[PDB]
Amino acid sequence: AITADDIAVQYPIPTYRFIVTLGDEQVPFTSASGLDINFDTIEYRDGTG
Amino acid sequence: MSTPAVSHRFLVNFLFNNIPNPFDIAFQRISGLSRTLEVSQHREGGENVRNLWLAEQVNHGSLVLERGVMNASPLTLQFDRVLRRESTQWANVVIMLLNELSLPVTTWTLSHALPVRWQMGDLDAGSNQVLINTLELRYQDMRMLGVKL
Repeated sequence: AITADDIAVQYPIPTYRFIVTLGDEQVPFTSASGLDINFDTIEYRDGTG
Repeated sequence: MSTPAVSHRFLVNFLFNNIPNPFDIAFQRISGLSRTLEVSQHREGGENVRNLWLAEQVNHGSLVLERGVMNASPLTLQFDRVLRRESTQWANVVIMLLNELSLPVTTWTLSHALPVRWQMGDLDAGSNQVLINTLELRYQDMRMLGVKL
């Protein structure tokens, strides 16, 4: 007994159903990848540790 | 033909007059001994096709030594005295390569070497290296010996 209104809140989301709005229109695509958020890194060491 | 000499085994012996015992110190990076004769070119009047080189004066190089910062030896205590100007003693240095067994194949035998320069390595927070200090001597004469001249 899980009553699929609970699946819409608790279970994860699959990748195969997606829409891509590109500007003022929707275009049907097959794949979509590369939407990362990547940072650089700054360091500093001194002689005391 | 006999095999040439590689350059990663070497002993150095020092003999000062302050210090009663001759001591032997391991180094990392003995630089290399040069010996130039210092000719000069003369130009003759009617001769335009040959050259004329006239011998003058033999110039010797310098003995640059490198080793890590280790415990105080009788040589780093001796550069400390000369560079504080408490003594001006100089030493007879014997440098020799070793073959596979133990045997000295070439010997370089410097005379009246004077400590003239100390140079400390860099202190860096990300470095991963041994603190190497650089020592440098000026000698008067040089006389190479051995069977592999």
